[PDB]
Amino acid sequence: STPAAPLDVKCLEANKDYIIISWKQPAVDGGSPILGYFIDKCEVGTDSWSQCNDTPVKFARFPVTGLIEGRSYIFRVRAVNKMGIGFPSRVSEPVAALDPA
Repeated sequence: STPAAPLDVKCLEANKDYIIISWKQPAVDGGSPILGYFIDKCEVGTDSWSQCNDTPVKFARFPVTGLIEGRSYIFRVRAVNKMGIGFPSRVSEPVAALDPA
């Protein structure tokens, strides 16, 4: 009854101050509408996950902030419906918090 995991977590843009991520809605919503999404981050050296947003976001392209310039991060997304929070997506590829070019 909680939703399935979001799919295909990806990075659209990175710089040292924010990283934009997207994903795709889960194919299964648990029989209730997806109310939104939690995006978690984990520094590549670690196993410690932090929640990037306090309240779910409806949309599928989140700017992650609270980054340390030069550290690299992997991300996951959890979907929420009225029943609660589903299991996290597969983790993303690593992204460095560096300005491009």
